[PDB]
Amino acid sequence: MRTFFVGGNWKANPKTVEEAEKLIEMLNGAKVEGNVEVVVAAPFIFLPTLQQKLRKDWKVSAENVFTKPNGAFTGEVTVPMIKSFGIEWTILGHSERRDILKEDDEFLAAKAKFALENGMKIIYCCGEHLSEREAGKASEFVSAQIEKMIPAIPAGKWDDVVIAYEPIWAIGTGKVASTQDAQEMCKVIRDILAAKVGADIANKVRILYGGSVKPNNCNELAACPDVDGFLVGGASLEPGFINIVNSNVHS
Amino acid sequence: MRTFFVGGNWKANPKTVEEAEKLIEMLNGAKVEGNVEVVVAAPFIFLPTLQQKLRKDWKVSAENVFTKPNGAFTGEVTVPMIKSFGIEWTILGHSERRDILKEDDEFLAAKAKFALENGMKIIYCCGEHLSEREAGKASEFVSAQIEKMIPAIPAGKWDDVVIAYEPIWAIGTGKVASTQDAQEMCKVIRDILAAKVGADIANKVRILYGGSVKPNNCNELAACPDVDGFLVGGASLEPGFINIVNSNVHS
Ligand code: NA
Ligand code: NA
Repeated sequence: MRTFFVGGNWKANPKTVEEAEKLIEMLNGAKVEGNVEVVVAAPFIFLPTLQQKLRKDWKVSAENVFTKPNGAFTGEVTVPMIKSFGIEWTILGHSERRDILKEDDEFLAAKAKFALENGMKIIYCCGEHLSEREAGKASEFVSAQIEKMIPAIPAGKWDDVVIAYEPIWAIGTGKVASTQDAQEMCKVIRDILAAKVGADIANKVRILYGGSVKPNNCNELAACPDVDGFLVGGASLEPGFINIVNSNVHS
Repeated sequence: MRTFFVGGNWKANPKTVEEAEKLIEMLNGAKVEGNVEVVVAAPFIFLPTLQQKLRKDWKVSAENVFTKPNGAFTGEVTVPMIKSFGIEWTILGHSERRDILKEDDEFLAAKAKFALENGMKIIYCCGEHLSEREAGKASEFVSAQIEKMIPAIPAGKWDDVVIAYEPIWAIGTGKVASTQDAQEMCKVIRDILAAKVGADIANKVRILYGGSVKPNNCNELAACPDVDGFLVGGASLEPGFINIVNSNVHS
């Protein structure tokens, strides 16, 4: 039995440390039902306050890290810096960084390798764009991303890896994803793991749905056999986040 | 008389919050001579501790910011977040971000516009690469960068703008820059400002040397008529930083 996993990705929000602290206080009072692993990802500059104030049964995550321990990389934040605060998680490969910030698969593989080799746990994001979706080539595209990922995972570190599927074809495109879509692609990913690295690893790795998750669809999505949780966007800034965390009882 | 200006760019250093706090304590005990404006730029995740612990007669700076107030930009830090801590400065356009992180001039112009329109002061970086240097086309190249910058500066905000010249042709290239080189390019920049936006603005804007600045060359460089200070790299992590700040007495 894989522990249900819910990551709250604040993205570049909120605007002020005051709003962040109010948000934390909200999360600290939330009543979690069932068995669920909860992680909260926030902007770098809010990480210290999050680590300090967030309920200790949840974990803090970065939204990105660089490839090196330190050095001449103006503007970048590195794994050692994050760890020095006691922070154990980072998101990698989010579609927004792949797209807006031009992060390619080689950059991302290097990050996953460095992060894991340095004691961190990763939420690794993948997902196909509209054209591959419409061509019926989603599985091929996603497979290539996972294959670029796999060689970065050090032996014995798959327990520290969580994979999130983003239906990029449904983000800002005029298309929406169904519950069945989410299940199908999470299954696609799991089968890729089983074929490439073995059933034992495939059965243990949490695969999350990273599309639009809201209180109105989290229960239905949670029930999908291959969906082990969510990487939540907007709802993670709202009270609806606890409903999403509690969707685990339908999984 | 332009106030001498020294920015300490920690870049992606140090590795741990503990090292950062020790570094701050060092800077807090430093005896500054003369008249000099001091700014210290650190990784996002260290900004809160810096803002809190750094001597109040110096100012804290980000090493980068995004183009938007907030939103779906996983991994990015924004102007409002930084300001919510009382932080007033950011570096923009550093060669390492232009090169490694692929930031282009349009991205950078947008950042300068947004930052300044939102109450922040900027250290805007420019500088030509080896090929333009060797072709004797440095001034042409740098002019293009400044021209892309100028339309972003809102009326009445040139007092909030500092420009740093990076001899990228001398960074990781096997070539070294002389004191005369620094002076020549700082002058080039000032003349570009005078021609494009007027002598009054050109006479007020601080132009910094962003090449290799160390205790062994800061006095000589400081004396250069058009060099109003430095954006310091490695030395800003060392005790030699105070020598650099104190070089102002030779300007
Ligand atoms: Na499930
Ligand atoms: Na001078």
